[PDB]
Amino acid sequence: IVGGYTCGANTVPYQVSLNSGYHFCGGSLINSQWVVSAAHCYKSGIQVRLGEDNINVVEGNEQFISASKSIVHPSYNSNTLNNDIMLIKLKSAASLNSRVASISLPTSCASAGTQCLISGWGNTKSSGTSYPDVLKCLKAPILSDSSCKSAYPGQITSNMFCAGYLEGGKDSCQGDSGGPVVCSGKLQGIVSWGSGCAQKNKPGVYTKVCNYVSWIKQTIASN
Ligand SMILES: O[C@@H]1[C@@H](O)[C@@H](O)OC[C@H]1O
Ligand SMILES: [Ca+2]
Repeated sequence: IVGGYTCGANTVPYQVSLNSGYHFCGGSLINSQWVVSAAHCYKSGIQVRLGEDNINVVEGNEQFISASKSIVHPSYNSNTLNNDIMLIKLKSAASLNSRVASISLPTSCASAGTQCLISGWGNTKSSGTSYPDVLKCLKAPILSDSSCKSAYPGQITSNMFCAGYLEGGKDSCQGDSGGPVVCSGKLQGIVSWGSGCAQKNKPGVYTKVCNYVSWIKQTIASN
């Protein structure tokens, strides 16, 4: 997270860290045994880490559960990052309390101008490299379909929405991939891609989760 703040320990109780010996992506717990992430965050040997604040320190609220099954969306195009969504199932359910909680899926798509919360353990420098150990947060408005397509001509699909700041300085970044974009208590976006981080006229592009609620429900209902 570039240009954000320190969320606070377990102040985002649905955020997840995907560990393969090291934090490489984030996630969002949508129920006690399913995590939503980004398809480009796929790999074998994913251990899901819940209750995390400091990902290099065991503080005493973590839950380490290995994944049992990964499901990358049937239509995920790596080359355009269209349908950049995957489901991860936990080998055992999570113990749901105040610091490990699921996030509600959306019933309708969120609107441009709506203010969302973007969190992750990703890079904090737009021109540099520094990774945080504690969770970082950002509050960002969803940008209008027109300004999104103007910043990325020929790339933005109906399965993507831009959110952030066109003046540059505040964005999500490498390492926050697969993390939540929560608007009005719902999961509306997934950290997907973008040109650099926090650059002028190059905002963050996020997977439009409202377009995938039916897939998530019928996939969860059969696996
Ligand atoms: O984002 C672009 C994608 O849409 C495609 O064109 O492949 C190259 C990328 O720069
Ligand atoms: Ca920890």
